[PDB]
Amino acid sequence: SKAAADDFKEAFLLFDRTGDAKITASQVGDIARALGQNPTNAEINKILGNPSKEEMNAAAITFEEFLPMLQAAANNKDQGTFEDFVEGLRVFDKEGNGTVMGAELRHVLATLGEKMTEEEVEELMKGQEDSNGCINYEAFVKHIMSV
Amino acid sequence: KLLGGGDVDHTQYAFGHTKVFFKAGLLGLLEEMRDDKLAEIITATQARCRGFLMRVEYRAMVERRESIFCIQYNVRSFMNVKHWPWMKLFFKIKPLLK
Amino acid sequence: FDETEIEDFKEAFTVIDQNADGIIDKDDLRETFAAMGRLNVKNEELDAMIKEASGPINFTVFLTMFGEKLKGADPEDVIMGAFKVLDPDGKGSIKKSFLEELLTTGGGRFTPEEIKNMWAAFPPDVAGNVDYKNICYVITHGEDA
Amino acid sequence: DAEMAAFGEAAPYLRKSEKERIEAQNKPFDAKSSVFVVHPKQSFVKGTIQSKEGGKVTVKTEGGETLTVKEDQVFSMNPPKYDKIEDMAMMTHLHEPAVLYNLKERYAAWMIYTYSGLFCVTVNPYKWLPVYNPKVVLAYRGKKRQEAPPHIFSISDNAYQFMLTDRENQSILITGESGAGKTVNTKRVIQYFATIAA
Repeated sequence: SKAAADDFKEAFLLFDRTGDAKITASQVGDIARALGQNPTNAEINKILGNPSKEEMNAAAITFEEFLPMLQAAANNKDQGTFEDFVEGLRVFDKEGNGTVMGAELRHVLATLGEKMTEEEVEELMKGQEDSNGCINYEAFVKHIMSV
Repeated sequence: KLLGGGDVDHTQYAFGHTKVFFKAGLLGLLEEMRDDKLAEIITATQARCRGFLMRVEYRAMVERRESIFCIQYNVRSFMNVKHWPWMKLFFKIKPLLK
Repeated sequence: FDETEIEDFKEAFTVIDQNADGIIDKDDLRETFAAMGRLNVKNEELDAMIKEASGPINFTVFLTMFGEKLKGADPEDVIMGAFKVLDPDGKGSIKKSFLEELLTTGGGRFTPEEIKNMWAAFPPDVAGNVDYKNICYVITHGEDA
Repeated sequence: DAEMAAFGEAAPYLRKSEKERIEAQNKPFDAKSSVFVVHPKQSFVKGTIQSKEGGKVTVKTEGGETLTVKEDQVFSMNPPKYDKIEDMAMMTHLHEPAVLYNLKERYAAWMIYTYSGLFCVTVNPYKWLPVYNPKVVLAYRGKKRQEAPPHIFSISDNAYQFMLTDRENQSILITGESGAGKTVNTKRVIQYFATIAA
């Protein structure tokens, strides 16, 4: 709205590697996340196809399409409730203390639903899981929602 | 051990000596609804992660910024120099020094 | 330029300036080469070294000429710093294909053709990216050790 | 394969080669179309669903026949993963046909012992088999029924086991029609006891 945030246009100049002021359709998922929006990858996929937009063939962009797609994704930020994120992992391990065994969270984050690479899974556990093999998800989900 | 993972109803099944037992078709129905409900819950929780994941990549890319250059230029020198009389000289000579 | 590297160039300037007056002339170049074993050093080689300067080779003219040729010169401790960050678990020499991919995909200075020239006198291990350390030696002091 | 040695010679009548299996479980399957169906002459034969009359069904046959039968004259067919299942009760398709069919298939392959829950189904070979083989007897000795293929000595040994393990008495109930050949089993069970604990 501007509140006209012109820093979204300045961040589009940091993600366009050619400097022509266009951003390919394959970068739009990760740049919506870097502007403070977490649409799921199936949602980013649907919307695209919904608009008869094929992410399979070469794509370019213009700021005039990327701005309204970020504004259509911005209504879905009401789905980011931290009660359900901590209660999900609280149902994932027994006893009254928030600890996932290391390999349980790593294999679930790579193979269940939207596949996260094991390189990204190791980069998200690095520091929050110590050598006991127990990830405290009270501080883990706190630090994941700090970015 | 496998069933350890998944955002699945750990109820709906039951194990025994030769096999597991599984519901469908109601409990089957339940789960399904549930399934969608995690994509939500999940799909949204994935994103941030994804987001966040790359957000750390930028902090690294950036750090790296110069250490590369340093490495970059630094090599180039050598490729040029190593063939220079004066530099070979310095080289054989560099040792006699203290 | 760190100060010990500038003191190394001051010691090399004193070993080539055998008249000890502070200016390396063509006679100093020829008598330093003859004391290293070069009995056949041509006058055209001495004239090509003097043709790289606009004036007499005093200590600051020798430092500015070496500065302008070594604008990416890196000491061995900072090259081993960067190679310890590339091998952050320590000890192991890093893979050949990992250094080829990371040189190219990060920077234009790491483009391939240049990577074939890196493997070409920096031998296999060095080229490959497995050993480590011998390349830091030959980047600070050239030729085979 | 590796396991089977004890039997070795009997093996083929107890279990199938590890690829015979593999070649059977890992094969093409079309669930939505493949089915079992009612049949006026033969009880239940298999077929492929052709069309759908809204509550009638037309199916091709395995022999080549086309019948339009009710919706509930039609029964699903287990994925190939359940070919000659040791325990039909592990099937995900608890029908009438699937049971008939499982027994039948592992018989045409000369396997007379197939379990159906707790039961130990036994089919009259009508010929001779290395099953009562003096090697087998040992083989089945000290083995839970999950450590070995469907067989009577399984039942018979487990009883024994269980007997000493739980400190409870046991029983074996053999039953079938006049020609099913129970005496034979009964006797055979008996020898078993006598041997393994005399």
